[PDB]
Amino acid sequence: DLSPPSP
Amino acid sequence: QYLLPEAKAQDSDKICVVINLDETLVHSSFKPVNNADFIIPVEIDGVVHQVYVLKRPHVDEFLQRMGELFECVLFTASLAKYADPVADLLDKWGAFRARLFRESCVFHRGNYVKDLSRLGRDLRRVLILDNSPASYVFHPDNAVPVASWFDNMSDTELHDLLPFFEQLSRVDDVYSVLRQ
Ligand SMILES: [Mg+2]
Repeated sequence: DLSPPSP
Repeated sequence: QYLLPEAKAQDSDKICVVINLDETLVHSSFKPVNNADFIIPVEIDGVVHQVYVLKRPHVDEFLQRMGELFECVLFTASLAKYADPVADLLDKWGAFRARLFRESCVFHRGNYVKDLSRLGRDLRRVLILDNSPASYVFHPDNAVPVASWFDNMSDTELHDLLPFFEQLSRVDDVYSVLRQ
């Protein structure tokens, strides 16, 4: 979830 | 206004490469990881938590050579509060000439998209290296796929991709290789 696809 | 300033004179003739961070160059989680490469304290809703960072194999050979071959740009959908410390520790040679975070992405149909049209660079001389094909939906002919990495220490993709980037760094128009 650090670089997430979507918030 | 474009995402990047004008390229410095030592970068101007080089091809631009936007490079992803998470699952491309490193993998992190909040779940404690023994023998981590870096631990970064990251405040979330006012509580600091430790983020455990693993370096993908060969990433130093990769960044160090990439910074010679290209105008490299870090481009991630994570926040700078996490990315800047990671990048400070990874980029031992000044490979990344600029850093672009979540606020620089485009949100498109549930996905954060790195819209390459906003960098301010001739797209014939722009590449994107990203593990998430959704990140480059608008510029698929600009992309060098790379598999998402988590902890497989046998992985060699960054190593294996270099001779191909060696070719790409010398062409006039990346689409002559990637077909567009
Ligand atoms: Mg990624």
